[PDB]
Amino acid sequence: QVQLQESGPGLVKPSETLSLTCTVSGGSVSSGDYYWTWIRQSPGKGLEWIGHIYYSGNTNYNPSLKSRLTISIDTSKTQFSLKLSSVTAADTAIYYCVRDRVTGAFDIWGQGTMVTVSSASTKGPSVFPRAPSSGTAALGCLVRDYFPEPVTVSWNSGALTSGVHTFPAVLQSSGLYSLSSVVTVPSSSLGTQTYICNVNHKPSNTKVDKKVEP
Amino acid sequence: IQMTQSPSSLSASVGDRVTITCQASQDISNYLNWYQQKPGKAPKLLIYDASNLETGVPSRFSGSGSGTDFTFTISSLQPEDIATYFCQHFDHLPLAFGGGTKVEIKRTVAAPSVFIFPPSDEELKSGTASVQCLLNNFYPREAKVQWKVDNALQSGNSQESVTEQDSKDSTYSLSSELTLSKADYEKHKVYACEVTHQGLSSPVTKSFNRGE
Ligand SMILES: [Cl-]
Ligand SMILES: [Cl-]
Ligand SMILES: [Cl-]
Repeated sequence: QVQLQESGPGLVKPSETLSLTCTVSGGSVSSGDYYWTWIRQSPGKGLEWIGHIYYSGNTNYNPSLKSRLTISIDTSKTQFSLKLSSVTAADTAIYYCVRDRVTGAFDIWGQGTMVTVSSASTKGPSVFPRAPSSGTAALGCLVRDYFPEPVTVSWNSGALTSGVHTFPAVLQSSGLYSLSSVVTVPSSSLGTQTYICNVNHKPSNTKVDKKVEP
Repeated sequence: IQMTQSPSSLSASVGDRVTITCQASQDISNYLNWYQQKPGKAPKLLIYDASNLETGVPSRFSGSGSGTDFTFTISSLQPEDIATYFCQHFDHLPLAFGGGTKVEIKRTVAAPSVFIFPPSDEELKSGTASVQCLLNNFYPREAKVQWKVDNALQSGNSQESVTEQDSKDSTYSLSSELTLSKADYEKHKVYACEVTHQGLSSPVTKSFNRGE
């Protein structure tokens, strides 16, 4: 199976130019059966089709964005790109690169990248442990004062998934986000099992492994 | 082409037949696709050409319709089927999606497990204090969390965050955080979290004295 992955800045300033690149791996991009597509999603616009490009370089854009839209393709690097100039706060959304059959179906999606339009600068989070209080014991991690979204959290490098709850980020009065992740474990394993939460904030390239101790 | 989905949301029990609809503002023949999106994930194609099941998709999903009115059906709702479902036309450019129908699950009432977390030493050392009240694996989603600081009712200094519905046991979890400055946090002793929920015959309070 073919995999699509977006890459580019998660934070871009107003008036500036949003640039995204999709790397197609596992399959060639010079196919006559697919349109290489960009799709964005925000609470205010829902799922919105931006445009696509055919491997011969011919494009089709959404009339709503047509003025500021540029989609290119590089078959030698198996990549296609999105350029959106003169960005507005209305352009803050999740951006997906999609493979679209010429018959008409979005059958492969990238995981999507979050792009926030802001004048502020990136800020990496501080990570604080929520130590168990002491049946089953609950512990957690506090990931606070970061910008922009998002932050991902895993436990023990992804080997601990049962009982994990990672909550949606909350906007604080300071204008920064804070996020909490928790996990319920047996109180018996507290002595023998070490619990690490792995915090990743890609916009600031921040990685933190915070050990949670009793 | 304006795409209208109905209903906006619904709650159905496990094993129920679920049918949602999508109306196009003009005839789009069978140029209609259905997508399933779970929270935090990209949409996934399930039905293409109005009625063709995508490879690998379980057989309980189906679609039908032509012209303007289209339907999408789950013959037997499974716990992992909770998502927002979208229709998408490809009659002509620009391609457009419907608003989406959120499919939620009704299950039996389940009481939350309540935990309270005092702020760590290193969080206080940064000048801030966040007391967390955790509600684990409850149903329904509705729950009231009230903070008491020396038995004084707080208002305006707490934030809540609720997970999406779990894809296995169909429950929710909730985090309520009381945020104060280190100085204001040191002015009081007892911090309490009171939880009211349908699964609790009486409100549950978890508390601690500052320092424990
Ligand atoms: Cl840190
Ligand atoms: Cl996460
Ligand atoms: Cl005191």
